[PDB]
Amino acid sequence: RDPLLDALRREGALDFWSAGAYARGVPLSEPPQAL
Repeated sequence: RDPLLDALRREGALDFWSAGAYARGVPLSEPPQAL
């Protein structure tokens, strides 16, 4: 980001939702799908 007006809340939270994505091991990077 560059203007960073509100990203620290709304995208800051999304950056740790997407770290597990339904707390399911983020399927597209889970070991059974080999990255």
